Amino acid sequence: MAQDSVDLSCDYQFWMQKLSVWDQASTLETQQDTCLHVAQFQEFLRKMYEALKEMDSNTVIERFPTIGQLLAKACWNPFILAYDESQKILIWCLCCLINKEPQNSGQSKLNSWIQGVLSHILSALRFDKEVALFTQGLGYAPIDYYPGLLKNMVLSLASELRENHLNGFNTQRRMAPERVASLSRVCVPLITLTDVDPLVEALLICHGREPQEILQPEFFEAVNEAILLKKISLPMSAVVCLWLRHLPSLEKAMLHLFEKLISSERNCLRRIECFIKDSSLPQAACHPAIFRVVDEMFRCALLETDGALEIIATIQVFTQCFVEALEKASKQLRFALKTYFPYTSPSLAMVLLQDPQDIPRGHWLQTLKHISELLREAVEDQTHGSCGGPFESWFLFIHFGGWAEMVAEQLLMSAAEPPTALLWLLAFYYGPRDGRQQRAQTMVQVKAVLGHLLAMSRSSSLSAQDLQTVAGAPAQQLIRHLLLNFLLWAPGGHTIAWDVITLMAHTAEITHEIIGFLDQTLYRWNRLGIESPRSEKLARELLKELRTQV
Amino acid sequence: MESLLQHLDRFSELLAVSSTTYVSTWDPATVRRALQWARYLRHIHRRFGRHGPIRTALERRLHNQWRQEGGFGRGPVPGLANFQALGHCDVLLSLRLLENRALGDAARYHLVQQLFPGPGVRDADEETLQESLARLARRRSAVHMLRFNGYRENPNLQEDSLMKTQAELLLERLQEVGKAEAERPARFLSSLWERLPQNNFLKVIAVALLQPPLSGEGSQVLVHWLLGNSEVFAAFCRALPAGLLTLVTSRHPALSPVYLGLLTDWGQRLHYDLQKGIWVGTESQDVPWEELHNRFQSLCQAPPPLKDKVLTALETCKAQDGDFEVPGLSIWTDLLLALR
Amino acid sequence: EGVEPAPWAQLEAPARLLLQALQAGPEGARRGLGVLRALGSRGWEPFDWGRLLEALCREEPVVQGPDGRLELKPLLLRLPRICQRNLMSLLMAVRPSLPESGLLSVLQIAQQDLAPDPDAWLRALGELLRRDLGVGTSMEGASPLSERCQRQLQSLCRGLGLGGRRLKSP
Amino acid sequence: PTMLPECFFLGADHVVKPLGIKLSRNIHLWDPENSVLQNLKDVLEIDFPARAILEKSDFTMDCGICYAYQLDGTIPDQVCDNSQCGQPFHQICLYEWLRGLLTSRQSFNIIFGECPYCSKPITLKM
Ligand SMILES: [Zn+2]
Ligand SMILES: [Zn+2]
Repeated sequence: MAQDSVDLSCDYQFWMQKLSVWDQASTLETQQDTCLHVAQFQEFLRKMYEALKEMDSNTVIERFPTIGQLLAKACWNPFILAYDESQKILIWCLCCLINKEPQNSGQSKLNSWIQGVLSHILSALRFDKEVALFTQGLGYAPIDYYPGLLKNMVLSLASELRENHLNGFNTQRRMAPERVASLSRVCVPLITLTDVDPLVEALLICHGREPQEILQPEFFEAVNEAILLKKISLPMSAVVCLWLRHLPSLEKAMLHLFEKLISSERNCLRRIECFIKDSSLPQAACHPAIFRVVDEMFRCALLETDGALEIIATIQVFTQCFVEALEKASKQLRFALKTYFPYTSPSLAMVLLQDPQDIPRGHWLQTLKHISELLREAVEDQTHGSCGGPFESWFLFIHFGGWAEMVAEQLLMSAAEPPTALLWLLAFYYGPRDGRQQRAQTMVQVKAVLGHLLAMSRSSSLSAQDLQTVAGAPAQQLIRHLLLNFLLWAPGGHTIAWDVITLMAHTAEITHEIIGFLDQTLYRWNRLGIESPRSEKLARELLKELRTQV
Repeated sequence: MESLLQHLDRFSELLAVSSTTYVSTWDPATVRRALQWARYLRHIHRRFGRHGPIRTALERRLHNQWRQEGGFGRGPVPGLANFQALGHCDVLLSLRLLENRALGDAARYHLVQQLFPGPGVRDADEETLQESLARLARRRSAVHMLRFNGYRENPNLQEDSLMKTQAELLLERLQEVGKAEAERPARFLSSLWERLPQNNFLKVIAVALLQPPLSGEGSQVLVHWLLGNSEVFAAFCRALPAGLLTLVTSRHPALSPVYLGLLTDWGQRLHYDLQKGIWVGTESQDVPWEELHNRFQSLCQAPPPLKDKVLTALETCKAQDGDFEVPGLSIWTDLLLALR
Repeated sequence: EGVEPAPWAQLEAPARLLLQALQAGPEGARRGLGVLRALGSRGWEPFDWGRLLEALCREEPVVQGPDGRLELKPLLLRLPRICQRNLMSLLMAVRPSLPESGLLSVLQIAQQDLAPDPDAWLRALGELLRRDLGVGTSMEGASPLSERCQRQLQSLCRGLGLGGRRLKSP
Repeated sequence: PTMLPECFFLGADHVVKPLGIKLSRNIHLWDPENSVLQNLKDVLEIDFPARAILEKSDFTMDCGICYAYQLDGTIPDQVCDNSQCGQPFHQICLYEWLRGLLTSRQSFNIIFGECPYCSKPITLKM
């Protein structure tokens, strides 16, 4: 509550000096620059509409000088008039500048000119003469055939493009590259007007035989934006071609995942899974190129955070959609996993692909004990003819959710004489790049903590300070997460979980971290169908109440 | 059911007088009454619009109203064109009342605020009048922009958008009058032919004979119309390009022997000069050797059920005019030769 | 007036058939694999790929840019841009069984040094093919992605409380 | 080599499902001190056929463009008039293919031009 006039009064002169440049957008440059600035033009028009709406017309002369010329320039420009609600807003602006009882000559002239310009948007025959004459002859209003006219205009151009497409290197009429670029420029502003969407999908499939791209990326980015905000729903073949010809669109869309796990829906993995399955990523990641690009952005995020549980979770989900999409659309002719997963043994992947839905609850300890063996072979015996290093075999181990998480929950079940292999496995997960020295230290710390915890479980339901003792470094997240597993698993929990939660919630980061832990765990159980309903309800309750505290 | 008659005819009166320049007395009351009547009609379109005798009864009322008016004498009024124009009758009225210059000031203010309430009702399940006008304006721009950026006049008129479209407009309007059976379609088409631009019209009919059937009654009416009027068919066959009329023939064997008749008689009214080794006509309006060659050219590069026909019509006109085996002599010898 | 021959006109039948195939939208890639199994089947079992990877560098002139500019283009930037991306995807998958000498002639082109409007993908598949050979770690920050990507992504994961793992080894 | 490969099965969804389950259950009993066959036989708990048919083993009876049986109802129908190719195709795939070639010419409902695999005259009647 300060400026009100000033920023808009500056941007006014900017836009009026810009509209005069464009001037009915009959040329290439006027169109491309209109295509860009239109949206900010729309927001300008929102602020402008608020200002003109709250106040009244013919009375005030605030920006009334050349508002008329702005709205003329606007409306006779059709790329303006085509955008979401810019028309609707221009209508509203004009309805603000109308007068009920015009008093001086000027007000009546104004209002007539206002009806004129509305009639020019809506109901003007700026179209081929013979069709006007013929229709007027048949006694039709534009209103009652425009739709079918448009529909026929589109199906024509879409057909044309499909024959351009099929006549690849044939002595026959080659649709003019200029004209294809022309159409593409016109797809942008009315992408969310349903009577083009066949045209679009024809443009994206029908690439043709050029070394050069023909389409201008303002096309690709208009389309990308509209896919992600769900204003378009093409078929999936459309959007694999989109990705596979404009890299910054496929960046722009895997980054629009990242906003979803960061801001909106932190640890609502149902919501994240549903966004990934509705986005077409899985099916488009069946093409090995797009898999490799996507997992590069995943790798860049694994490093910015040093192994953030929230990105680990999104990988686990995404990979599960991808793996189900591979299986599905890979009968004949599929690319071999050293193609998607090139920087590891294909051996290791082929183990880690086998899901725990298809193995019994009892034989999972065996599976993990096999994984520990082959990972230790790859990491400790880091010789020629292998993975490049330990980090790579870890970034693989992430891409399987299930296996990395289940280790703690299986250690508690075998806490009496813990297997050394599991201690290796878990230590590796919470810490790569340590030296054998540091892994053995971590393992024996966890072994002592297993002793204390098994004593505490075989005892009655005890305090929270006894756990705070062992809680009191490089191995903290390991112990925290293992401890929470203990709370949820043992029936000695459901009583003293809150009692440890309150203390362990030093910061908000710990709170969010454990919440992510618990969401991952619920998603994991409800998938794998393994449950004690106590633990399920307890996790839900705790998660519900702690998401309010933050 | 009979309740709807007095409602719809009254609204049809108001719609026709929407365009008319008497507007001094009209007010918010007239406007609000109009739009709520139109909502009632649009609501019926939704409720009991399909599979009803009331449906067919309203179309009887429409067509008999649209034929007592005709498009002749008192007003060439478009009118609401069909039962689907029920679904956007409000829109017609509203668009036309903007176009009405005589619209009084305060009525226009109440009007425009009743049509364009604002984003105060942004949340609506029902496609309201503001959103309806939206989609229109968008499409209108949409069609300008495509026409002027990537539209091309297809050679093969049958596959042009506009010819295809205008054809299918005509065929809706013919099917209505066919079922109505009040006047013969012959009368309608003859009057069309006289009233509007002929060059456009012919091309369209042409394109209409080729669209596959949609509900071939349409094509079966127009062929009988054309055989009924030879004189228009003389300008039809003269005005178009060759391939169009050729695929016309392989579709309708009923036009073949008359069309070959037309040129057969156009061939015979030339004369060959020895100075320029070329057939030519006497008058300015006599078809060239090249346009005639063209048309028979196309008819030969066609299906077998026309090839034999054209071949034998030329052989029988060769024998008739001396069975010479040299040029200078028979237009028809010239052709047969020119083909190899 | 506007007849053009296909730029693989003058090639050995099987590679002609491979490259004809990869033309075919995003199912180009698999088609390609299918193509090779259905050439292992036929009389000339071996694919002398370095016949093709020579062929992929071999230049000819084109005249584009202003109405007057002679340029020399290799094959790789001449045949259809969808064949480019589908090719490199097929090479990833077949990397082991290629001679390195010919293969690095491709990547030289691919890296797309000192060109305006480069093939975003091809550049990227350079980087992705070099990481898979093990000669072009390159000692840059040389990742497939844009600076814009990598920047925005560091800028957003900055809004997440970093994990206690140790993955960087200073 | 002797170590575990990336592997998977083609055939009947009802026949293959049990083998996949059994494989996922015995896959920890892979051993790189045996042979590949001596691991596969006792992991999948089976013996193999040593050429159950050596003559009519399989001829790939797929499109040879798209390499699918069942493209939208359509079957591998259109073939080569050649003893050395014989390769089936689809109506759709072969039309899209031949339209594109410079060697192709189209009569009324006929397309003449070269079989993709062997470059011999092949005819397509739509
Ligand atoms: Zn096929
Ligand atoms: Zn063949």
